[PDB]
Order: sequence, then C-alpha cells, then structure tokens
Amino acid sequence: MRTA
Amino acid sequence: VKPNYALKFTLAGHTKAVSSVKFSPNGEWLASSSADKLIKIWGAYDGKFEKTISGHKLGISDVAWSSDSNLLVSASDDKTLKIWDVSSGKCLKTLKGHSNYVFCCNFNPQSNLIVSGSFDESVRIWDVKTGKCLKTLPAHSDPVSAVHFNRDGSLIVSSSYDGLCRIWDTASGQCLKTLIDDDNPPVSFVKFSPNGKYILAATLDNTLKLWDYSKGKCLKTYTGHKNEKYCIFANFSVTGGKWIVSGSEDNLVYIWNLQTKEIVQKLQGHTDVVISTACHPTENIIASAALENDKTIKLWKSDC
Repeated sequence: MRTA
Repeated sequence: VKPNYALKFTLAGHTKAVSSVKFSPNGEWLASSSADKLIKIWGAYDGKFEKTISGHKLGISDVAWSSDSNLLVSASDDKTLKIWDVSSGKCLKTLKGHSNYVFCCNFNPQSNLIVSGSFDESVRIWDVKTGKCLKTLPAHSDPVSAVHFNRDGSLIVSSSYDGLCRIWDTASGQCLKTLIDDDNPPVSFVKFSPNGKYILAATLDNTLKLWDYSKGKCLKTYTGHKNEKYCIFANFSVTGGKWIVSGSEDNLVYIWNLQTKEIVQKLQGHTDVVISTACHPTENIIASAALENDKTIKLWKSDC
C-alpha cells in the first residue's frame, strides 16, 4: 500500500 | 504573483487512509482510492459525494480516468488492476499478471491502453478493450513508484526505488532513455509536463526536480517540503499561474513558482501526511488527500  | 488557494470543502467517508485523488478530464468529478479497498466519486465543484465503487480484495494505491471520463482504472495490492464503468460502478475487466502489489496506473490519451507499475519491478501495458497484457517491460530492479504517458501516448515514463527514471517507446517497449542522478536516491514519483518536453521527478530526499530528459539535464529543483518515506503525487498547475504542486509529510500542501522555484503557498489544514494532490483541468482548483490520522480529501480554490 502507498499509504504505508 | 502568488496564488491564494483557500479551503472550500472537506470530504469524509473513507474508513482508512486515502491513497490517490484524480480529477476527471471533463472536470466534473474527483475520484479517490483508499486503503479501505474502495473508490469514491465526488462532485468536483461542490464536493457532493456521488458513489462508492468496490470489488478489490485489498487496498488500492492509485486510480486513473479515461480521456472520455467514462472509465476508471485502479491498482491494488490484490495484484490486479480493475477497469470500471463509472456510471454503473460495474467492474468491466480484471487485469491479472503482476506478481506483487500494483502501485500506479494511467490511461494513454487515446485511452485504448493502460500502463501499470508494480512492486514486482515490472511495467505492464494492457489493452483496454480486451484486458489482455500486451507487453511486460523489465523496467526496474526495485518497486515501480510511478508510470505516466506523454500527451500523444508515444512515450511512457517510469520511476523506481532503484533510483532511475526511464523513458520507453510505447509502440515497441524499448527504453529510449535512462536518467541517473548522483547518489541514486529512490525516485518516488514521476510524470510528464503537459507539453511533454519535461519530466517532474520526486526523490526520497525531500526534493523535486524538473528534467529535460532528451539532453539529460535537470533544469529546476524544488525544496522546503518533507518527502523521505512516502510516494507523494506532484503536479503541474497550468490553469492560472504556472505552479508546481505537491503534498508533504509535514501535513501541508506545497506550491512553488515553476520558474523561480520559490515557495508561493503552503496549504494548512490536513492532520496527516498529504499523500496526494491533483489539479483541476480548467479551474484553479486543488484536491488534496491525507493518510490514516486524517482520511479526508480537501478541495481548495484560488483566483490565479
């Protein structure tokens, strides 16, 4: 995930 | 001359961090993707929530629009891409073949092709009509952080944690150019300028650079923001003044003068890393989105  | 972007709406509804926001080419819509496995569609001008599109088995890192604003493509950790009919919310195709997370995606201007980049270090070119993989490029030796077509679709630019930016001939899949820089900092984002002559590249050392890739020369650098750990989207803003727009890990939106490189605005209000920004195709409108502590999208308006 980009969010991580 | 400086812009005066001010907050107009805050859009809530994602249940995990937002990963990417994109304006439709006709300017009507903002699409957002999230770690919550969902795509959400919002009215670009009043922020009204329009719908939720679901079906991915894991989170989504990127989303992109077809030229006619009728289709979306999404890239997910479930190793697939999905092509969606926006009006019906139906999944038209599932594009399989990546062997790890799909991180980034884009239609070409024609919108008969999709390009994708993955943590499996490859770049894939897909046929929209059939959903078959047309080409697999061994593009990089580290995860691919961004992929983008130029304005005629003849070229693809890709970036990777390996420190490289590469320009590819779309028709043949051959690498036309590789950009190396100094001590090879990971490249977290890349995209063509609207004119297709320059590439903007973000590196995980708190730096953005504007390159002439044919000559191989960096013409501008933009600093003052924080980017060390996340693949943050950046943009050319061209509707009014010519700005460079980016998110930051200090929870702010940064706007620079493209020519002078000076910071002309810092947009305050998000409460986590601003992972994504997007610029409206016709109006001086910015969309921004943030990570787990925030989970919202903010729309901003400027007079120039």
